[PDB]
Amino acid sequence: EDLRLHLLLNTSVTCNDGSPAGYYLKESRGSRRWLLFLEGGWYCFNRENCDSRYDTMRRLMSSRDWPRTRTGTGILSSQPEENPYWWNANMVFIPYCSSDVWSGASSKSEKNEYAFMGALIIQEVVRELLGRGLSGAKVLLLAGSSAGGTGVLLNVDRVAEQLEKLGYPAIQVRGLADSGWFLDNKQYRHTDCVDTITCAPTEAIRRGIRYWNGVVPERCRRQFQEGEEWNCFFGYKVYPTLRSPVFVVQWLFDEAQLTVDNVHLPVQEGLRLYIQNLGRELRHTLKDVPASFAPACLSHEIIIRSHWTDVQVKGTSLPRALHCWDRSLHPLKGCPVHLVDSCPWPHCNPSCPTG
Ligand SMILES: OCc1cn(-c2ccc(Cl)c(C(F)(F)F)c2Cl)nn1
Ligand SMILES: *[C@@H]1O[C@H](CO)[C@@H](O)[C@H](O)[C@H]1NC(C)=O
Repeated sequence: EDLRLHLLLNTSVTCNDGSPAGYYLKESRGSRRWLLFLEGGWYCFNRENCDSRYDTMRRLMSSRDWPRTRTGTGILSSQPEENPYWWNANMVFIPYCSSDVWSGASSKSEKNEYAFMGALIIQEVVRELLGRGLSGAKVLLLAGSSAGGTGVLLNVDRVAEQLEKLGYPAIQVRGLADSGWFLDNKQYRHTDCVDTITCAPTEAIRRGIRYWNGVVPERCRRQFQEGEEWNCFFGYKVYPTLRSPVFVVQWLFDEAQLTVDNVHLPVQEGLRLYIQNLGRELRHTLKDVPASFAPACLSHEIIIRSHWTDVQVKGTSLPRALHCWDRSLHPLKGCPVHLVDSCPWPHCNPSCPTG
């Protein structure tokens, strides 16, 4: 459909297996708005777990089998009916093929079976798009879901710094992090981290950064310092260090959070209290995030789904909140930007995704 594949002209910037990374683009000739969306999909943090991902999730590690087009959906749709927010924007979908939460800066070599180049992929996509119209942009919104949402937090200020150093200080860089705001909390039941899905969130990231040669935003790196940069993968810790405006979308009971917490859904008191405390902790971390949308749902659904318009918090949808955010970056009467549910159990918001 609407978005056409371009493999990176710089073939040194590669997916895990050394195949070229790339991006899907649909231009909107009149528009000075650019949406660059980072795909998600977990990660892998050692040879054995990356080898397994290569066998059964190869599109997340290689471009060799990518289709020449993709259909833009949700926030990437060009139909105003599906995307009330930014339907006329230039649309870019950046496939996630680095398995590194978009943090890596390491090539495949004689010492490395895999390349982890997520941070360099973003930089190279931006560089190559400048010749295709991005040089004329007024706003570059770097968005992403799941691992791509965390990728927004890790990379939005680097994109801003890149554009400034390349001589484009007028492009306003902003971030939209969907489902990438995690807690480094205690698991409901202990597991010994061997697989990526149920590994505790803290140890997963500590192993990953070393394997990927992962990079984090400079101000956050200066706070936590050497050996402790894993802290910067956690939204509530990295967000206060960022300078670009960032809108945070996060379900209060995110399914990936529950997975790494070893929760698998009648609920008895201990698990009831665990889940309720998780939602309260998430809500607490968003108290001082002025642009946020945090519904009280158990979900893995993301902003590129076609029915993303349906969820509301306090009667405001996400496309409306994002429009209000745009207005705020020029409070607004009846145009809120901070929308965090206060009810304490999944689906206490009636507009939660049905499943
Ligand atoms: O597609 C699901 C998914 C989730 N994530 C992820 C990204 C960053 C972080 Cl810091 C974490 C966490 F919680 F473990 F720490 C996770 Cl689960 N990546 N992909
Ligand atoms: C290709 O990408 C690498 C890694 O980001 C970079 O060092 C190099 O300068 C790039 N080459 C060109 C011609 O842009």
